[PDB]
Amino acid sequence: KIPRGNGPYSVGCTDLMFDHTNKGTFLRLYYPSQDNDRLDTLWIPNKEYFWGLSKFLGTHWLMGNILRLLFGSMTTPANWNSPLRPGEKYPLVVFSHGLGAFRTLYSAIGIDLASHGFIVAAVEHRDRSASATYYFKDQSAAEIGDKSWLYLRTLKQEEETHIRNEQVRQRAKECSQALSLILDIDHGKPVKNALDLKFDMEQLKDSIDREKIAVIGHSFGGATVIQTLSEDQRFRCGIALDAWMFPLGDEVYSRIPQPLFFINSEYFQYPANIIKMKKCYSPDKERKMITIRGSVHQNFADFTFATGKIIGHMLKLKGDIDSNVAIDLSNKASLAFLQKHLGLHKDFDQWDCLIEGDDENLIPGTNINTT
Ligand SMILES: CC(C)COc1cc(=O)n(C)c(=O)n1C
Ligand SMILES: [Ca+2]
Ligand SMILES: [Cl-]
Ligand SMILES: [Cl-]
Repeated sequence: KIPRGNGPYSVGCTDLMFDHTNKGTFLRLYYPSQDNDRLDTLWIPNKEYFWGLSKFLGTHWLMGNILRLLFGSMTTPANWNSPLRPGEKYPLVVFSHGLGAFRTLYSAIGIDLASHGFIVAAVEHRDRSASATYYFKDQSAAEIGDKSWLYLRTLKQEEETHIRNEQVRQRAKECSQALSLILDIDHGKPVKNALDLKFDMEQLKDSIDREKIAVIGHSFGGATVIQTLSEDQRFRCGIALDAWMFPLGDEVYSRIPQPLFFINSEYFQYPANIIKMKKCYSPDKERKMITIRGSVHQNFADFTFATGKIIGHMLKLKGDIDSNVAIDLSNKASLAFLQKHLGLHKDFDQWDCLIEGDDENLIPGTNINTT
């Protein structure tokens, strides 16, 4: 079970794809909903994602159908298409997924944020870093729902530097565009969702606090945070969850005026990566780093909740720390950081001590030495 949000509000969820193309935006929306009795949200909603995850894992394609069998009807505790809780302007998070992931696999974060009063737009990237994603070739193919699928691209050694940077830059562009889409929708611009779902986008009109916008992301998505911040000042601060820094150009490190928070796992990190994080530091600017004790790279994604303790630890989905404790610490720290840097007038400043790594399960800065 993926944990419910700890905040006061019920949480809803839907999908938005506009335009229908592989250049258009595709996102999963988590939002404060009314109290309601809708069904929960299907966690991995097409067979093709499982096939893609298998390709990502490098396994026999029978593992695809195995994963599909084990996980294909599993849900996450967000109510599908429930109405938006009206009468408040909500701050907005744009969330970026890791390599091998897709939009739906960070609902633990999405839900908990939403339950504390954020609208979260989890983008699905079309840079071929997702295990799978899809789009429509033409208007008629959108109408009848005939999907065209894009699977993860595997690279040669000589392409890595070059293509990863393109991808992270395409990712940045996708975050920016999804932001403009939501802002258009907030102003009331009619938008035909290419997915034909029972959710009225006009509910979102005048519901976004237009100035209070952050970008958050895991792994490749942590790099995406930083490229995005450097490229788009509409984002006021960023939180990078166990960022893989490799995709970034050398130019970006000094070009991040916004507040930036690094939340790391214990066992993923390494000098080359931490050195790059440290290149983002400047005295005139705002930076914080913490490290969750006994955590793994997968602690930030939803698969850390998909299996038992023993199998999870075997597969490096879980660390020595409890996955609920892990994710609670990451989310609460995130909430305090957002409150400070978006100027929110909520109670999240109760977790200011987490930002500074003041918890028995946190390490201030890093455990990695770089000398
Ligand atoms: C240089 C590549 C072959 C290395 O590919 C990685 C990709 C990725 O997404 N993440 C999170 C990583 O940690 N690595 C090492
Ligand atoms: Ca720009
Ligand atoms: Cl790890
Ligand atoms: Cl290293």
